Amino acid sequence: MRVNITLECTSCKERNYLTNKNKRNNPDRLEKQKYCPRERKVTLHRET
Amino acid sequence: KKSKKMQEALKKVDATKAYSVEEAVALAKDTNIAKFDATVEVAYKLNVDPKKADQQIRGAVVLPNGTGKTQTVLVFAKGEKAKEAEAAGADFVGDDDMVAKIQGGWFDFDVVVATPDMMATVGKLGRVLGPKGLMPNPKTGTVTMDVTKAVEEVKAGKVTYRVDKAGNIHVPIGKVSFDNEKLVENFNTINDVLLKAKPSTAKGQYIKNISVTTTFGPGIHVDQAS
Amino acid sequence: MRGQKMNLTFGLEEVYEDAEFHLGDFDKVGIVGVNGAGKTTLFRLLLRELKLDKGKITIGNSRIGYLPQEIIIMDEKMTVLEFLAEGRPIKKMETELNYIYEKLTVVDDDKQDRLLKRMGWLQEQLEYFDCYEAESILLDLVDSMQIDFDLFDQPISELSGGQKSKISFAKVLYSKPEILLLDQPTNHLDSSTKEFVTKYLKSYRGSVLIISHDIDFLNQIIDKIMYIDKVTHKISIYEGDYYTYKKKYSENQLLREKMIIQQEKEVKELATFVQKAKQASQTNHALKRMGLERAIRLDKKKKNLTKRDKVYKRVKMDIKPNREVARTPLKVENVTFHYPGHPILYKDLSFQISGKERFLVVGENGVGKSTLLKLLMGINIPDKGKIIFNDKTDVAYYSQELEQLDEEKTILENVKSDEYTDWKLRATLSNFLFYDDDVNKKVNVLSPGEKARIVLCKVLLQKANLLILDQPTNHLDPETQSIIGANFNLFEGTIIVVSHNPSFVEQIGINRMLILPSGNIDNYSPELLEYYSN
RNA sequence: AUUGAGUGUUUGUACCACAUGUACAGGAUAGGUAGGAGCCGAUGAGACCGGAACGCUAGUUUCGGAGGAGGCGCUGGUGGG
Ligand SMILES: Nc1ncnc2c1ncn2[C@@H]1O[C@H](COP(=O)(O)OP(=O)(O)OP(=O)(O)O)[C@@H](O)[C@H]1O
Ligand SMILES: Nc1ncnc2c1ncn2[C@@H]1O[C@H](COP(=O)(O)OP(=O)(O)OP(=O)(O)O)[C@@H](O)[C@H]1O
Ligand SMILES: [Mg+2]
Ligand SMILES: [Mg+2]
Ligand SMILES: [Zn+2]
Repeated sequence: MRVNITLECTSCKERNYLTNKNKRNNPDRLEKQKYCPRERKVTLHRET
Repeated sequence: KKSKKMQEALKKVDATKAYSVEEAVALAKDTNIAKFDATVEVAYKLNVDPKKADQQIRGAVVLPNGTGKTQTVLVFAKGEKAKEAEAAGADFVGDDDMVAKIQGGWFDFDVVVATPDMMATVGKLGRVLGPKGLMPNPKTGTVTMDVTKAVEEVKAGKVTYRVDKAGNIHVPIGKVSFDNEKLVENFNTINDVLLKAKPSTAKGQYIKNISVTTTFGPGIHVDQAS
Repeated sequence: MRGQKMNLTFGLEEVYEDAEFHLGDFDKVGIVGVNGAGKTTLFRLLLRELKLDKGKITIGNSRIGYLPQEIIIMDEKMTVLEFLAEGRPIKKMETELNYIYEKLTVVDDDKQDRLLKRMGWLQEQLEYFDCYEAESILLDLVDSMQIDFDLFDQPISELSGGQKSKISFAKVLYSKPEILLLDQPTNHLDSSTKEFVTKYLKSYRGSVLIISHDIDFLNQIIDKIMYIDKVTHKISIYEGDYYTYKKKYSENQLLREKMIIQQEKEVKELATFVQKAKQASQTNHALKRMGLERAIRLDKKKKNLTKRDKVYKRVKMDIKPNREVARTPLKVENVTFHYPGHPILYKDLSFQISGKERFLVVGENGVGKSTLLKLLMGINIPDKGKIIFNDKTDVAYYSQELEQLDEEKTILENVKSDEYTDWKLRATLSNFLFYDDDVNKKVNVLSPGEKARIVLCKVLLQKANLLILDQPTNHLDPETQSIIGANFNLFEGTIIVVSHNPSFVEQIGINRMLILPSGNIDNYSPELLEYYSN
């Protein structure tokens, strides 16, 4: 079951990214280091 | 159910009538037929139930005319501050180590205070002062840097109050021998401090009942809007 | 207690989907559901430990007394008194309050305002939880369940499963709560102890939610029954007892089944006519016309046709021994054992099993039942005597506390054996209701009931001829218990079993019962009740 | 809504009477808080006898009989109280 997800910034809570994952292959929330345009810095981003 | 004196006193009280403060206090001067200078009590039935932490109510008020009975002040002081308590008129002032003498001695005294950091030492005796109600609580004003003010206020007749877990608060406002004018002034002061002490999370009508009573006489309902 | 639009999905397997429930105050709600249904998860939502992915879960401001399904032993050396005392926040606040006094001396005129407020609240909070409890707890043990004071100074980890359950239940009561959330409060209790719990819960004036797989226990207490559905991922709340819930539920599923039947007939009818028109000659214009018109109705029917929920599959157990039992599977002769520093549990214990025999080790809580079984396996070395297993006897052990699983590893990793290939392991786990990627889940996230199935699967995969089972039906849903008992009855091997569940022992059909602590090898009969009375 | 009287039964609510409060220790059945050194009694006290209720089985409470004057508390130790 491949699904669309949003990656929220764990610092400022801005929903910065649209991406997708297969829930069967990635049960847990996808976490990535992505640039936050608000904070203008790379921050941990987590699926919300 | 009651003796003739209480029955006779009952005939002078209407059960269903809410009296004004002026009438109730004057009537209390006739329902205090007990064979001594009885105290006058005021009981408010606040709607707050102290089971909730934010609903708890506790403190003290310096009654303007006092209760007419001396209070024995015990002061825990450090350095020259102890002599300040004696100058202020503390009944007896104890060092850090005098807690041992208080343990098993010097009982039958009214209040304790810390100035203010002495509580690090008073904590050892707290289990003795705690259940007896003598533990210095900052909320009641027994702990303060202004020990000079704390001592003299207590001699002026500061009376503590605390809502019981049932939802009642009782306070002695003065002796039955007091003039009604002085007695009324004390009663009004109690009313103001409680309203000021209303918890921010209270809902609905605050004072669900006010009753005046003597040490032996019946309770007399009074109007909080009067 | 109220929940709206509840949603919760751990990875790919979901628990609640648009679920709702409203519980009125002063309702003794009995929570029922198969293992994994999500009964424990509901409490975690109430305790705010978990957060719903979507929806709102509403809880009253009153203090909640929570009895966990698993005992929480923070450190192995914790004493029973320390464990119980942790129920009340008296100790925690004093440690904070003691530090506050230290800060007051260090800080003169900077933080006094903040410190004074914190000190005042702690004193007021401490008095609200009256510090006289030190004496009340000591006597709460006596009046509650006859908990001896010798246990009071003993490490909690060393207590028996039944004893631990008493302590945990007492701890909840010690906290003086306003709402009771009991998660299997009688998991290991014996018959006598269950009586006290039932009476207290009957008398308890406040709201009490009970998660239990004991139908008889619930029926005596429950006035409202909440069923957590495993297939619909929803919550339904009934008024009445367990039987009433079963009656109402069975009827509803019957009435739903009949609805789906009639909707299928109408779809088949249209389908049958559409096909008849489809295969008619192209020259029959009117029939071809009618065929297309009915094709439109057929499409609209197939799009409003309710799907029948897939009935939750029940466990299938086929336990068979590889080898054959002997006339003397196990020889115990003059075996004495005592835990260092405690009275001897039994002296010169000597028994002999016969083979393909149902051997019940009877007793009460904290009497040595689990110690005896641990003795046979080799966990405990006998202080005196000998224990001899015939070379023909293979032994499978089901421990009481589920101590045979690696919480860190997955389900498949736990069951990995040198004698079984991958597809063989998956097939059996599917028979135990672990389907597809449900076997890659860590054992640490499973419920106690689901873990019990993994332990049972390990026992089954051994294909041993002697089964040492210590309370097997514990943590299992009522349906799985009956399956367990029925299949064991047909087991062609020797069974040494311990069980406080009267129903389970009846299904197995015990032959000889061994009473404790008074060693009495006896033929099984309703005289078991006589021993229980005496 | 027009549409008004009742009775009875079952229920929700609020007063009003009554009664209930036994953890362990402890004079022994201290429910919470405050006041309290005084309180009650030929407006017939204690003790005694009998009926009744509760009951954790220890005792507690109440009614009546006879009798006629005395009792309880503070002080005292126990206890978180
Ligand atoms: N490791 C241990 N160390 C010290 N004492 C122990 C230990 N294990 C058990 N005991 C004591 O042995 C006694 C009985 O042992 P056991 O664990 O077999 O009880 P049980 O028969 O399983 O009772 P139940 O299962 O119903 O709770 C208990 O009182 C327990 O306190
Ligand atoms: N962190 C998690 N990750 C993956 N799955 C989880 C997680 N937590 C719970 N689950 C699953 O949630 C499901 C239901 O939750 P829960 O443990 O509350 O069931 P239960 O009804 O209480 O079990 P039982 O009645 O047997 O005690 C479990 O099957 C469990 O496998
Ligand atoms: Mg559970
Ligand atoms: Mg056991
Ligand atoms: Zn950010």
